[PDB]
Amino acid sequence: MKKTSRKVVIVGTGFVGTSIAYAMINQGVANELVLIDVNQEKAEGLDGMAWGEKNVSVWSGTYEECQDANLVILTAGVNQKPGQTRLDLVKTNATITRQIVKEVMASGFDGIFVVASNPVDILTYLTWQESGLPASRVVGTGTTLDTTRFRKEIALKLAVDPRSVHGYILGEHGDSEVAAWSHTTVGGKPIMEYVEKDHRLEENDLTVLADKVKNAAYEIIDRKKATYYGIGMSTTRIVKAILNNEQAVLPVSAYLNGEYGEEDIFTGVPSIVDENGVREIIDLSITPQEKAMFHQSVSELKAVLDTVRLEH
Amino acid sequence: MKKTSRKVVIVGTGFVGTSIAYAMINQGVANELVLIDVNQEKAEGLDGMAWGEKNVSVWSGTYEECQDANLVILTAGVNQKPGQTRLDLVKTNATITRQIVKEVMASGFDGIFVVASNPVDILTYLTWQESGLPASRVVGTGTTLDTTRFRKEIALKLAVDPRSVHGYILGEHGDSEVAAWSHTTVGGKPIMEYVEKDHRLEENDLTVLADKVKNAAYEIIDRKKATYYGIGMSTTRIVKAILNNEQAVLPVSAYLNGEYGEEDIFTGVPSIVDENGVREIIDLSITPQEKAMFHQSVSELKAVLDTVRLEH
Amino acid sequence: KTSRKVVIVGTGFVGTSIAYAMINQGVANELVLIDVNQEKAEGEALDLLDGMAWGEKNVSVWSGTYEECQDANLVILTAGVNQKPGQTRLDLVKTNATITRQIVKEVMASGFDGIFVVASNPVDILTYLTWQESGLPASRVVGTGTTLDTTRFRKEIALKLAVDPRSVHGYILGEHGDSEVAAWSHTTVGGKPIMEYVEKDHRLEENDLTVLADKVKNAAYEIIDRKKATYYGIGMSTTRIVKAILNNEQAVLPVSAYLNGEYGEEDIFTGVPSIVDENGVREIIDLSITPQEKAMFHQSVSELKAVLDTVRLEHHH
Amino acid sequence: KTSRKVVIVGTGFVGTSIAYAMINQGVANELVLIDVNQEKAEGEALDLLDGMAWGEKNVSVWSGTYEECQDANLVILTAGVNQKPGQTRLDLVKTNATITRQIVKEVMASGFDGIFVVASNPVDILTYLTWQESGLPASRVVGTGTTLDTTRFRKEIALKLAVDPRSVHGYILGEHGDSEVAAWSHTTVGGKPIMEYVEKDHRLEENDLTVLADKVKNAAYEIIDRKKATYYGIGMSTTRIVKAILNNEQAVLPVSAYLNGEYGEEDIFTGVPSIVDENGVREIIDLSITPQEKAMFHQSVSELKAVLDTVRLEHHH
Repeated sequence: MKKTSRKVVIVGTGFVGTSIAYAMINQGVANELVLIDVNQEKAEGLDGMAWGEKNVSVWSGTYEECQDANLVILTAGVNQKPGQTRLDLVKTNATITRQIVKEVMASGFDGIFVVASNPVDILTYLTWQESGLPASRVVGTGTTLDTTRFRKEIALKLAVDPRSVHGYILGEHGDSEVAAWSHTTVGGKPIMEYVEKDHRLEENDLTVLADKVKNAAYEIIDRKKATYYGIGMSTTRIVKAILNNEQAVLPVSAYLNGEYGEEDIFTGVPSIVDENGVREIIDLSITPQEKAMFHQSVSELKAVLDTVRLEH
Repeated sequence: MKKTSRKVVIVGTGFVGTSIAYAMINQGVANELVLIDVNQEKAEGLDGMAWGEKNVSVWSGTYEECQDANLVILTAGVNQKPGQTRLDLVKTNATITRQIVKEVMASGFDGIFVVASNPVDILTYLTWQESGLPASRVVGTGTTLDTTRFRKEIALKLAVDPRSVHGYILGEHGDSEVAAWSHTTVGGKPIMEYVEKDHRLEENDLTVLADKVKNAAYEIIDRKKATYYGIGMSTTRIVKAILNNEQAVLPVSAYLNGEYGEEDIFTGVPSIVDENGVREIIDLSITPQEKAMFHQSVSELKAVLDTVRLEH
Repeated sequence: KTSRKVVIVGTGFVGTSIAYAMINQGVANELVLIDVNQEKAEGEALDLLDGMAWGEKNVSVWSGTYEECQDANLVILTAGVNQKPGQTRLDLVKTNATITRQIVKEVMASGFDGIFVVASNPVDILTYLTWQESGLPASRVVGTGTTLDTTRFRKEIALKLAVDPRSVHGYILGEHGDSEVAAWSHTTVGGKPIMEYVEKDHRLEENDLTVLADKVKNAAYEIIDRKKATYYGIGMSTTRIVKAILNNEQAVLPVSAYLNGEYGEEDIFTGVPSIVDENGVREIIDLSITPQEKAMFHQSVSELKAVLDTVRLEHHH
Repeated sequence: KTSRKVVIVGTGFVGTSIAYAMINQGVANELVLIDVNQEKAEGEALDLLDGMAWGEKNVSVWSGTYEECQDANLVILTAGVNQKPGQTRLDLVKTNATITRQIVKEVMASGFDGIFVVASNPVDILTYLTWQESGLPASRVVGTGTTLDTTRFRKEIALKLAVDPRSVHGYILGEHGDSEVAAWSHTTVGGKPIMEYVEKDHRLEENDLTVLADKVKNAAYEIIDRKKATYYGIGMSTTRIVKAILNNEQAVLPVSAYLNGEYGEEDIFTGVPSIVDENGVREIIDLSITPQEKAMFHQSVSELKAVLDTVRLEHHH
């Protein structure tokens, strides 16, 4: 019989993997959902999957399950312990992810990678070089979440449905991300026109918005009370676009080859996502100032990446 | 790279096939939706799928597409023209459908059949004989449509949400169909109690209800002004349960082997539908009176089937 | 209380398809269908029953009289002869203007105090007359405008660039038809101005836009198939607007809105991006279109006012 | 106007999870969250923003004061100490009765005249007190009852027989917890009495039922995972009921309804299949359960009344 199932494997069953799994189940995006428990090196944390509405068979397994899997979601990695340095955390999660990817490939997997573990841009690159798969088949969550927040906040300030707002947060989601105001529109109207022609908006309004999203990239507190809904939703959004061949434009972590003036790196940029992963990148002609900040962001990205990238 | 896509082929591009296709596109049930146009053996003679909200590639092709297709929907057949006898109409469509199934199988197809053509039960059986596939892989629409009307009508009479109503129309949808009141409940309450205990409903109320559905199986007219929405929705419902492996209970045309006291024929009975088609039939202990009417319906079914069933 | 009552006036093709789409999406709790003498009823009763039976939401549907408009939150005007392609047939306008005014008189006399949504054609004209006859605030009389054409506009652009329609943003402005304006200067794909695709990346030529715009215009009056009426066409577009209103969505829709200066024009209803919420049109988004587009827009409006002048009332209600 | 305003009192775990589900399903137009001194706030503000940001419907959310209850259509009571598995515990009931009365007193003082949905525990008792304190008709005070347990009930039955939950119809009756009654006599799978699967087809025995009912009973109080709160648990159940009301659904839900003779009991709110619409509980479907089940049901009610007697008001408002 000609079979019609989409198999997704979630490596890492901690807070993130758990949240992603629930969102997957809730949206019935995949028919087969396999959860691989990594260890005490996850996001900390069986029957908790039996409540799905639109029936999806979820079970626990091993890396062997990655053979026939279409997409594997990486969510493993630990949190920064008091004392440990940021660089030591990057190194830690870099060796965890690499090991996981090594085993995933061992099984014979030949699908698509969706990286959700942090630092996303770096782990996505390590995933790429470790799996040897084509760049377009290794997809990081990029600034999908930050962008969704960006749009909602703008929507809230101008009392409009977020769906009428189009814009992006570019780069690595953190203090270096770039609010691309030049290509942010509301009802088709450039946001800068709200400040440089209508004056219904001030310059400080944009900065406050960009900062709300900017330093929101670190607001979670005790983690046991957090829902991880944002990460679950954004990751599920990407999986869905891949599995349904949506050709959707998402600011996922994509490999650049000149677009935005950068190259040989994965980072948040508007990209068309389909059955085959990232088809191409949309290169927006952002302003010199935005390009400058984008440069700053990729520069810092590469510096940290150099501390863990493989030699071949 | 593992591919995640469901391919459905709709043979017959007349009113029915067109309506099913539109419901399919609208619900994004399949990703690849191929349309094989027969001839003047459909219902009224490419440029109309330019609205698919949820990206779905639709195109017209030959019986070739059936090779890698997962499910094929049969909708071809002509309507009774003035003068022609009912029997001659049955022979006409039996020959058409049979020729179609022969083609579809010659391409190397090995998926699942969903018969929407009328007479449904007969054609479902012919499809089974010609294709040579297992009975569980040939699925007729049975009394799915009638049952949905049946429940809505009951819901309207009692002022409740139809989702709270469970019951079925059994057999062949026509004047012989059987309204199984014995196993019809509202909010879990047997419909007979509203009559034989609360006296909030009388016998005539059921008969009128059963007759509205009964006389609805022949309540179509203009054709070009009809929407064929019911048929589109019914067929799409079945295709959806199959592709999504819902294990849903639908009164599709299933092959009986003793249940209900009948055998060797396909007729409307509540059945569990999954990715493999019909897994089993729920055999309800209907009352002697209901079983008697069912017998009558199956009896007439076989008499007409004998005039077209493949011999030896 | 939780009142979500919608009345549809006219049970012909347009009226019924709007009903099918409303039922399918379950936007209202109550859907009253009013059969008028100025419109011949179409579509079997069975197709109405199947819509309700297969509708995910349980909505109350029934045939009634104008009395139902008294406590209705929204009334949809659909009666009228179908406007066919070509130059504007003036008698068809006069016929529909007459039908529209009579119907609106009946509606107001029932004590209705909600919002009007006009789906009849010529839409812009009938919206203006509905406003004059009803005496209601302009923000509470909403025409379907260029909503349908804009949806088609984005879909075609999407197909051409092989991208998801949700990533395309742009609008068709003015009176939907041969004089409509494709605002290319404010159409983007994933944030990228459609014009860059031609004035830089050179992936599209000027002729690619023209072919696209014509595809949209050469269908602004096409009669939708009944087997598709539930999923596409005037029915869907009207339901989109009714939905934005009933859910206080604040959606940006190119409905027929009353202008008072934006786009360089005043005192007319025509297609322009507008924020639609529970009180109707809250405000109009005034895009800085190019002189060329604006000129094409001015012409569309001139054509509109010339025709409007033949049926406009001298005494408002 | 299209008024769909809901107020949630208490921003603790229960309150917030109900908010997440409400926002996710976009059931309400306006969602007000009231932080009271009787309940400690929990959950990040960021998680509220993501909920709204990823919610398909654009709902206006905001933290407010009791005065927001004046024009509210529905108020959800959620404040109270979590009831842990085991023997009731009178001090918890008394603490929450007190908390509930004070809150209900504040809500009525704002001029509220809508419907109350109680999701605090012990639900049946707090629903009875809410009815007493508010002075509203019993049909307008709705407890969440055994809805969650019923959903669980059907889900476990489905998994066991490898069928889709929607094909299963049945209910858990009475007070949800160790004394709830699984009404097997009126539980069907595709229309087939679950009992036949035992007393005929031998597809499973008496012990399969016991194992299944306990599974449901052994989680009737468990604290839901925050990462799942938006999709399952009290949040979803409460939202299901709120949805049935706002949409005048006429759904059959086992909410805490006021009995007046059905099931042989009177003057108490408890879990029973009830038709829920825009005016609250329209009527109770009185199932002809078996003497054995009714007996179990009688015991559950007796327990309820015994504990209710320790906190019931002597003067009805």
